[PDB]
Amino acid sequence: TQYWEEEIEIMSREKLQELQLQRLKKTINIAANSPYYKEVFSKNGITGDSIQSLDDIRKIPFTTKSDMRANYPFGLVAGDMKRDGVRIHSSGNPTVIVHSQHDLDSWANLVARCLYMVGIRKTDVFQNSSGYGMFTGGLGFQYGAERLGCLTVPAAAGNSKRQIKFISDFKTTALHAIPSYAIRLAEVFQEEGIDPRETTLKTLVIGAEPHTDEQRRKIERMLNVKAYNSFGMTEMNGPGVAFECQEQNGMHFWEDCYLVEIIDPETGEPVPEGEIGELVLTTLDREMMPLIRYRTRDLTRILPGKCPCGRTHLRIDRIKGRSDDMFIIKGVNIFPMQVEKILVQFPELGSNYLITLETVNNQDEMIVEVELSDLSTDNYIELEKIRRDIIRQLKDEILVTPKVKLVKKGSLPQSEGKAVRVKDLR
Amino acid sequence: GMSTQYWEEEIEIMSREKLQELQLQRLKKTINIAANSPYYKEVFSKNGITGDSIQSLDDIRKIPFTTKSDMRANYPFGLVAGDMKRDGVRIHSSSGTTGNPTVIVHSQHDLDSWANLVARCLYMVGIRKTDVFQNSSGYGMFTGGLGFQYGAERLGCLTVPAAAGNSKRQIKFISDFKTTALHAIPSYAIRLAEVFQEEGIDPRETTLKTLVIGAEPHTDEQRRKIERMLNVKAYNSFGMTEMNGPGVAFECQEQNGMHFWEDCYLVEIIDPETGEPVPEGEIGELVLTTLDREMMPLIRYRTRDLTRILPGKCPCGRTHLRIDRIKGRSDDMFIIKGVNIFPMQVEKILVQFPELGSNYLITLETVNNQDEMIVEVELSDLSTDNYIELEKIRRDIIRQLKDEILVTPKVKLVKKGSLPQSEGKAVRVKDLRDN
Ligand SMILES: Nc1ncnc2c1ncn2[C@@H]1O[C@H](COP(=O)(O)O)[C@@H](O)[C@H]1O
Ligand SMILES: Nc1ncnc2c1ncn2[C@@H]1O[C@H](COP(=O)(O)O)[C@@H](O)[C@H]1O
Ligand code: NA
Ligand code: NA
Ligand SMILES: [Zn+2]
Ligand SMILES: [Zn+2]
Repeated sequence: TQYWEEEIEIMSREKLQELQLQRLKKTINIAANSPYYKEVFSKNGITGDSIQSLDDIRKIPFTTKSDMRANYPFGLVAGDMKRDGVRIHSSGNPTVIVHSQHDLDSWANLVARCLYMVGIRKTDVFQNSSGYGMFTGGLGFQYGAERLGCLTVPAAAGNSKRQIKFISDFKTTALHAIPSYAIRLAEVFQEEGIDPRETTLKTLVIGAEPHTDEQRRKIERMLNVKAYNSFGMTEMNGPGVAFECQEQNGMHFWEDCYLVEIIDPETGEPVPEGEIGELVLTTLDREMMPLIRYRTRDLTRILPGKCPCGRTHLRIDRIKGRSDDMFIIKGVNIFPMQVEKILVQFPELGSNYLITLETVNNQDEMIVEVELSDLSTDNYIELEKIRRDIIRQLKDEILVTPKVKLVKKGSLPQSEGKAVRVKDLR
Repeated sequence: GMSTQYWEEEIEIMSREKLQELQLQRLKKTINIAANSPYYKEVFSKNGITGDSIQSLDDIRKIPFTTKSDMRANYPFGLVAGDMKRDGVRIHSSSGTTGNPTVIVHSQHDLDSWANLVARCLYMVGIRKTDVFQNSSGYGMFTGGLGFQYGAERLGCLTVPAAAGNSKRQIKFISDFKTTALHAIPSYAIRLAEVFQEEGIDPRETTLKTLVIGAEPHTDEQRRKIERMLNVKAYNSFGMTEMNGPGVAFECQEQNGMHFWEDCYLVEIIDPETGEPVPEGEIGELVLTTLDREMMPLIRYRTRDLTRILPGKCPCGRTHLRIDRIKGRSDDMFIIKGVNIFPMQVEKILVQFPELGSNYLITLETVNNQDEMIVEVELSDLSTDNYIELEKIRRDIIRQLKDEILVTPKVKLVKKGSLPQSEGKAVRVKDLRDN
C-alpha cells in the first residue's frame, strides 16, 4: 500500500485522538469569533476550559441547516473575511461557505490524498465531468488533481459527445462523474461506435448521489473500470471528506480534518457502536468558517474493525439516504434506496427508474417506473412473471404494495445533475 | 507615475534596453524548448533553424508563421515540447467535434506564469485583496473561467465563481456578497444593469466599483455607456487560449491602449497580405510568440486580430507597448455572447440533415440591448411540409448547434430560393450590431 501522507493515514488511534483534541480546541476558539458561535457558546457556557476531552463536544448544541439559513450569508464567518477570504462557494436561500487560502490548500490536499489512495498518479489523465462555477466538485477536484499532478481535462458538465472525444483523443485514464451520468457515457460510446470496455479509462470516481453497490458494479462492467465511492458536501468543503480505499469496503473518513459522530435522529444521543444514525460532523482544519456538530441529514453507520489497507481512519457505510429523501405512504416510512436495492438485482432491468406518489380518490398510491434492459428478454409472459416478482420483493422490503410499470429504455427523464428518483404529486 | 502602484515594478517599468535583452534571452530558450516538439523540430530542419540562428530579436523573422491550420493538422499534441506525462497538469481545448479543435497543454510553471500575469493586470487597474471579485465567465474548457479564478486568488481577492448566466443570481451575489470587481463580457454587463432595474434596484447605487470587460470587440462609447449605467470604472482586457487566455494585454488606469506584457510575449504587427512588418503605428495583423511557456511554446502565431501599436510613453510609467482596441479580423471568425465561432462549424452541422438545402445565412443582431444569432437555412424539397416533423428536426438543429458552437442560436427554416445570393464568395455572416 502507498500513502500520500503516511504519517497521518496510518497514525495510531491514540496519536490521532490527541491530534483531534488539539484541533477541536483550536476550532472552538476560532468559532467563538463568529457572531453565531459567540452567541451559542455564551448561552451554553462554552469557555476555553469546556473542552478537555473529545466527549466534551457533546456539551455544544447541534448546528442545523435552519441555523445556517437564518444566519445567511456570513453569520458563521469566524476569520477576517476582508483581510484573508479568498473564495465563496454555494449549494430557498443558498448555503455559503467562505474559505481562506489555508482552507483551500487543506481541501486540495485531502482531494489529492483521496485520488492517490485509489491509485491515481501524476501520469494519469484526469477528466472532471462535474459542473464548475459555484459547484464545489468543479474547482475541488480541479485543484486536488493538479496538487497530485494529473494532466487534467476540465470538461465540466454535459455535452456527452465532447466528453467521449476528450477520453478518446486525450487518452483519459481517471474520470469523475455522478453515477447516473457514468451510465449515460457508456451508452454514448456505443452510439458513436466505440466499445465502452476498450477505452483508455481505468479508474472512475463516483459520488454526489446515493447509489447501491450493484449500481457501481454495473458501471464497472459497462466501462471495464474500477469505480470508487466518493463522499462530500459543500458544508464540509465538497469532495475529499470520505472516500473508499482499494478494498472498496467502506469510506475512510479523514479524522485529522473531521470529527465524526453518529446520532439517533430522535433523542440526539450517540447511537450504539455500529448502528444506523444521522451523520454529525465538525471541521478540524477549517479557519475562515468552521462548522461544529453540523447535522448533515445523511444516514449511515460506522463499519467496525481495522481495514486491510492499513489506514487507521474510521470507515462509514454507503449513505442509506438523506432525511429529506424519505417519504411516508399509508403510514409507512420509505427510502428510495430500498427500492433501488431490489431493482438492481434484476438483470432484465435498466439503471433508470422513477417513484411517483399520487392520490387516487382519497387514498395514496405509489408507482415504480423502471426501464427495461437492452439485453433482449422481450417475452411478455417471462417479463410479466419478473414484474410480479418485483412487486413481491418490494412489498416484503417497503411493507407496502406498489404499482410497478416496465417502461421503454430511455423513456424516463434524465437530469443534467443528480437524478430525481421521487416525484410526489399529493 | 508618482502615485502609480505596480505588481512587479522591476518588470513593469523596466527600460526598453533591459526589456529587449530579457526578450532575446527568453526567445533563444523558447526556440531551444520548441525544437523538442514534433512540429517545430520539422519546421526548424526544413528552414535551417539552429541554436545560432537567433542572435537578435529581428532574427525571429527567419522562422515561418504558425497558423491555426498548422495547429489543427497537428492535433492534439504535435506542438507539445515538454514531457507531458511527467509534467503536464492541464489541457485547454477549443469547441467542437466536427473538426480538429485547438489544444493548449500547460505545466505547473505555465499555470503559475499565467496566474501571475492575470494578478498583474487586476492589480494595475486598482483591484486589491480586499476586493470581492465576481467572475461571470463560463468555466470548464473556457480559459476566462480558470484564468481569472487563479489570477484573482493569486492577487488575494475574495472570489465569487458565479460562472455564466442566471442574471437574477448574479445580482443576488453582488447584493449579498458586496461584490466590488466584476468580470463580464460588455453585452452581459449592460443586461445586468437592466435586470437590476427590473428587480427595482438602482444600478448606480451598488457596491460595484471596477469592471473588467473583454472577449468581444466593442467601442469606447459602449464602455463609457457601461460606466454610466453602473457608476463604475470599466477596463479593456485582451486574451486568447493560444496565449493562455486572460492576462495577455490590459488597459492601465489611463484607459488609453492596452499594455502588452512584453516579458512574456514578443509582439509583431504584419501586413496580412505580404507577411512583412507594418510601418510603426499602422494597422496590421497581430503575430505573437510566447516567451515564458515551457510545455507548449507558440512561435510567430498568426492571431488574425487586426490592431496597431499606439506610440508615445504612457503616463502610468509602464514601458510595455500599448495596442489599440481590436477593430477586426483577417479571417471569417465572429464572436457572439463572448464565444468564438467559425461559420464552417455551423455548416458541418447543417449538411448532416438531408431535409435542408445548401443556402444558409447567419445574422448577428442586437435585440433589446441583448445580442442574438439567427441561422436561416433553406428547405430541401426532398422533404414534405409535415409541420410537426419539421419543427422536431428544427429543435434537433438548435440542439446539435448548441453542443458544437456552445451558444444557443435562433434557427429559421425558410423557403427554397428565398435567401439572397451574389457570388460563391458570399459572406455566410451578416453582422448588424453597433460595433
Ligand atoms: N458518496 C455519496 N453517496 C451518497 N450521497 C452522497 C455522496 N456524496 C455526496 N452525497 C450527498 O450529497 C450531499 C452534498 O451535496 P452538495 O453540497 O450539493 O455537494 C451530501 O450531504 C449527501 O446527501
Ligand atoms: N478586449 C478584447 N477586445 C476585442 N476582442 C477581444 C478582446 N479579448 C479577446 N478578444 C477576441 O477573442 C479572441 C480570443 O478568444 P478566446 O481564445 O476564446 O479567449 C481574440 O483573438 C479576439 O478576437
Ligand atoms: Na502530470
Ligand atoms: Na481577499
Ligand atoms: Zn482501507
Ligand atoms: Zn499605462
